[PDB]
Amino acid sequence: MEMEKEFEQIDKSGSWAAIYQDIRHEASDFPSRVAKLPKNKNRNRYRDVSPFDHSRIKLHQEDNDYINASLIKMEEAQRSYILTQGPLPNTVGHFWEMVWEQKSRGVVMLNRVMEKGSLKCAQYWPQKEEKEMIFEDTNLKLTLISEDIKSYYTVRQLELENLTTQETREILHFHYTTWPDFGVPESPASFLNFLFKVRESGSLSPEHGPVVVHCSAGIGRSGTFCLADTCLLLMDKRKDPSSVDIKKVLLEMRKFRMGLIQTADQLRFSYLAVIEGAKFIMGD
Ligand SMILES: CO[C@H]1CN(S(C)(=O)=O)[C@@H]2CC[C@@H](OC)[C@H]1C2
Repeated sequence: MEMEKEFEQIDKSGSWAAIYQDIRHEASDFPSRVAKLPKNKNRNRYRDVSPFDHSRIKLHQEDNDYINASLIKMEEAQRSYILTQGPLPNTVGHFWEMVWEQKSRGVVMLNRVMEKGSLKCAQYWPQKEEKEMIFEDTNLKLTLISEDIKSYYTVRQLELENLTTQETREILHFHYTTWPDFGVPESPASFLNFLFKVRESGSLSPEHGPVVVHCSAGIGRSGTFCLADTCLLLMDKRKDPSSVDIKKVLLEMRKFRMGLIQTADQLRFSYLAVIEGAKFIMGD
């Protein structure tokens, strides 16, 4: 079926939970043996969220190459994304090592450091220009260059230096700051505006390594971001945009990381975002 009318048909019939459970039943199951090794317990935020072995990002290190991060490679859309958990106190150096080694331009953050009164990720970037951060375990230096605070999101320019080679690179930090502590946003308008700002920066384009996207577990809000982006790109590429099947795209993405889209409300919100976004692209 088309999307917008399949949407109204699920709303009127109140069957979002059944649609979402079907997706959960059909989703791929691949091994994640490296994630479960005892030496990696303090590298995982949640015991039930792990990268598959076949798609995990490897650190360029001979001691321990493990990080909780997955490469989502979308062949028809010609887009790739790295989805990862919010960094832990003992993985902030690994996080920036990955950004460096994978040649990423941008980092997309969809959570606040504290939500619901608890810590959801480490404070892994510097908050003042004159107070830079040094990660001694991976030999990297990180400096805040500029910060632009807007009503729904903040964009930061960062300098990452490989202290071993003295090479430097500019990284863009795109921080969506207004996702509610409970539920999903009422309108997708600010989320779509944010997606378009990431696109306009070059951070999603083939001349760079894959964008790094995270929330707390790296599957819920993060899944919503890449699902909406890929679906909109396919609608632009194809002769028949109504042939884009958001459930089929989501199942394709779940071949590369488990659990993407965590609730039926997140699934409904993803439909809403793609529907509204397809009107703004055109032609109007
Ligand atoms: C768990 O409640 C869900 C179920 N569905 S439903 C009745 O299947 O349409 C709706 C989708 C949005 C969601 O909000 C959480 C609610 C309402």
